Amino acid sequence: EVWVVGMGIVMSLIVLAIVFGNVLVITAIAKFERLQTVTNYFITSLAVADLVMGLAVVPFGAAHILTKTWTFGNFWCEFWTSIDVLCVTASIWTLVVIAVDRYFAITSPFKYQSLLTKNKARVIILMVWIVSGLTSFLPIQMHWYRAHQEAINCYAEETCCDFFTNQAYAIASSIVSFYVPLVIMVFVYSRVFQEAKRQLQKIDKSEGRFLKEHKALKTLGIIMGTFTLAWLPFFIVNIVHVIQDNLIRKEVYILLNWIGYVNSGFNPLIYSRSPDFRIAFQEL
Amino acid sequence: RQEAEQLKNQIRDARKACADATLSQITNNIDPVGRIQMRTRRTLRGHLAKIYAMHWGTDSRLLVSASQDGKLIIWDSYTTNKVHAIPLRSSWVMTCAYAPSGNYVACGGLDNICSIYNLVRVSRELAGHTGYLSCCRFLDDNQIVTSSGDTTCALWDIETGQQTTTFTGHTGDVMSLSLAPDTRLFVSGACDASAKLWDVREGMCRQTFTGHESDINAICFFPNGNAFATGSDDATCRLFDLRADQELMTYSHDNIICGITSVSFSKSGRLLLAGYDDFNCNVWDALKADRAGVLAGHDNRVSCLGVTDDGMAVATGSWDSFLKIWN
Amino acid sequence: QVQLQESGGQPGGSLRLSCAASGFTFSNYKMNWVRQAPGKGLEWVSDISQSGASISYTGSVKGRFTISRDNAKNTLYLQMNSLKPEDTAVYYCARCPAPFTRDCFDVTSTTYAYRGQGTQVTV
Amino acid sequence: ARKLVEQLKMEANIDRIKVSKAAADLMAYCEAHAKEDPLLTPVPASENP
Amino acid sequence: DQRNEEKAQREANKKIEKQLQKDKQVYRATHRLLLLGFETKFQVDKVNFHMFDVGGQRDERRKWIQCFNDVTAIIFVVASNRLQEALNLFKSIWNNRWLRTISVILFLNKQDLLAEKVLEDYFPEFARYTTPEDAEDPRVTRAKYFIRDEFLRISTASGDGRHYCYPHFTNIRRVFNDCRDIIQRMHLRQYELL
Ligand SMILES: CC(C)NC[C@H](O)c1ccc(O)c(O)c1
Repeated sequence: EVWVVGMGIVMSLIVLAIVFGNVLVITAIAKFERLQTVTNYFITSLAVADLVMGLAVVPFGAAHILTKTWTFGNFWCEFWTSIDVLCVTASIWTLVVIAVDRYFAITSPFKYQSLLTKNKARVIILMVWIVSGLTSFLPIQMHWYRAHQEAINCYAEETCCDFFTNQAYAIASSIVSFYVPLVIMVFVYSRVFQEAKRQLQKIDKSEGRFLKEHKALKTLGIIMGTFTLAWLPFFIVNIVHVIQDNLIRKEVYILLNWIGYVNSGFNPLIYSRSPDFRIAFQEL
Repeated sequence: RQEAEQLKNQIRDARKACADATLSQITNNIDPVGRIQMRTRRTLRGHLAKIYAMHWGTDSRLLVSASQDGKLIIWDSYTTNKVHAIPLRSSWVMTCAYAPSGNYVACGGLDNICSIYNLVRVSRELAGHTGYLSCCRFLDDNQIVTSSGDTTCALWDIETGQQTTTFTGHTGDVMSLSLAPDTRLFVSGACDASAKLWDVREGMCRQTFTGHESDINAICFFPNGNAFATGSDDATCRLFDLRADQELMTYSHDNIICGITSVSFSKSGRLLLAGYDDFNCNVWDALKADRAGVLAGHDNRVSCLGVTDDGMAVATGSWDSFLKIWN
Repeated sequence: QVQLQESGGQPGGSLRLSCAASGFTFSNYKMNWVRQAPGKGLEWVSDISQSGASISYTGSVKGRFTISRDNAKNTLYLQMNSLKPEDTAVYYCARCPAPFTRDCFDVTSTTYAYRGQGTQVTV
Repeated sequence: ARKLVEQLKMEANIDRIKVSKAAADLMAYCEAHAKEDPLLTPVPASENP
Repeated sequence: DQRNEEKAQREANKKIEKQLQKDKQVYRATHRLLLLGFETKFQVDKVNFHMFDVGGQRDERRKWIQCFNDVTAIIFVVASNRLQEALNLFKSIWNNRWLRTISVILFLNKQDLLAEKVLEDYFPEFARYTTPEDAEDPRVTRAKYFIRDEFLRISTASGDGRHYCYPHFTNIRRVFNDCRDIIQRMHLRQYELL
């Protein structure tokens, strides 16, 4: 009554917080032609994999919890579930390939400007958007996940559009989704922060007489710490709901997986910290 | 010593005696042409480093660009393609040149040597200077009026490699020059705040104009043959004469601080372009300093500029490897 | 044109050197004195910023002299308090070749000539 | 020094015309050729490559 | 005709842009230097150093020194009142407008020349000098570490995180281990990480 009436604006703020902030990464990269370096094509895949979510997942995810009935019917909930995995397995894997782009620039500094060009920056976004499609359109459309107590009572009958994974789809895809991006993006930010606390120890040997390390641990907490907080419990529940049932609670798979849909709301505020973006935004 | 301190006062009395009026007072005339603007009709993205100088061709199509990456790309302002791409011996070039017959391109910079190409291979390496070169122009297909930084404008002959006339004596580094439409006399701005017009026939100075406070970067010439404008490092573009020997106007605003980098006139002489250093290039009207367009664009510099032989479309260079064509 | 005239003139006395600046604006030029003892090349002596802030010196003429530009009469003054017998030099008033900058390449040889001689100071 | 003193005499034996007549030719050139100024006069789109 | 003329240049437009992109992977892997006070090319563990020089140009450097604003490191070789006329050079390279984001490397000269002539200060703040440590004699390390302190006295007043001075005391491995530090500290200041 009034509880769903308050959610009708706050959950409809998330759809407007995306498209008012993730068009300033589309209409300020394909226009100015100065910041169109090789390392701003990866971020373009962070506002195209973002706009799939904010225009085809996040608004349609509001009507599933407002009217409590999927109006689109079947042959769309096998696709809206298949377009939601594609907008999550690519919005996380791109955060890896931005970080491995950073780790190779610092921990191999002579062989980055001459061995990574714009002719192989559409190969390493194609190879990411084909891995994020391999776990979104191949199993969730050929029905490799349909496994059964209530997984055959509503998943194929009528107007029960939800997520009922099998005993191996929520384990062998939730490793490629999150826990492989948490071995790569922890090994990257422990061989990059080991450098950023070495140059701050070699500057202050020949200069430091004419802690200040809260510059390094501020942009390693709004980059590494906002990603293992908004998408960590939402991909620790998905492995529990299949392996056990003691954490069902009816609103810790919906209102706790929704905190991952606001991780994409801050990605145009975090990876736009280059000074070329800060000047290009005031003209719009 | 003191015997030459009174001969200069005979000139300053005579050059002020001929000052009857000003251009700013006798131009109570028709109104300025309002705010004009030009959009980038092309973009010649081929280079790898900063474009230090270009030169629009005499064919009104085939411009030649010269960048610090070692490339000398003979472009095409019609189909955007590249007719040639000539490599260089030394990586730096500071000027390029285009023959009026369209069959020669000269280019050479900080390596003290004016090389001669024929549109791919070298033809004659006219060495002999002891400084960097700054501007090269063609008179005919066997004679060039080169500048230098060794206080000496020269005049080589491509046949047998000899210096015919050394226009010596400027007490400072010489910068970009120009050429008259009659092709018998040429000015030379330099790093002494003195645009000194020479004479190709005799081989010495004919006048000496001083109206600047800092060193002179680049210079142009009027499209009839009785004037020339000059831009310097103090955000000013003074317009001198040749029959009155005094500057007439000073094109300067209050807010501009950055120094001029290249100057070239239009076909009718009414519009004096000026490539500034604060990432844009203004369009000064030559009869009243109206500044009739900001003409934005590039994001590193405006390093050189050039207008066609028919006055169709200018080509402002840059320092981020992008030429742009403005019509 | 750019006329830089100079004026002014027993070890241990005092001396005051005055100049002029006719032709350019004086409010935005980083003027500095440069002296040369005969037999040797040019050295550095002093400096004056665009308002009177960064009054630098050289090594040996540190603390003794005192220099301040006027910026109202197109003049700078080099008050030479407690002179030395190692100051037998001609004092050229140099100039900063660009308005609104913080760099100066005005130390080197004879590549500038359109300037007054500068008075000879001997001890 | 000894060569600059002879050089200004070669610049002093030259006549000159006053500014009101020497700038009256630049006004006559910036006005008569206004019909052939493709940057000052906007050419039609049928001939503007 | 109007069908072979477009193919007359498109066979040359696409035989050149397939050559420049095979030369772009050579210019991007050549590291330009400048031995400020004739080119040379050396390599150290498969990276190309395009070390320039200025030896023939005259002693008035304000228009061929803004032609070196894409160079990654200006090797400012200096000697140990010759210092004061060679410090306003370094004072002007730092505060310049186009050489602003160019991290200078500084090579002080042969240390035995400062060790033979001490067994002459030309500065007022040399007597009251508290010497640092980690040198070898205290009568020599009090003198060698003064111009190494004086040159760094300007380098921190306008450092701004972009360009630092990297002083040595004399060899290509000592520039290779410092030109790597320029590339790492350039990529770190844009990440808002340094
Ligand atoms: C509940 C549906 C609409 N979303 C599932 C969740 O967004 C998800 C994302 C990535 C996965 O690998 C996954 O198994 C599940």
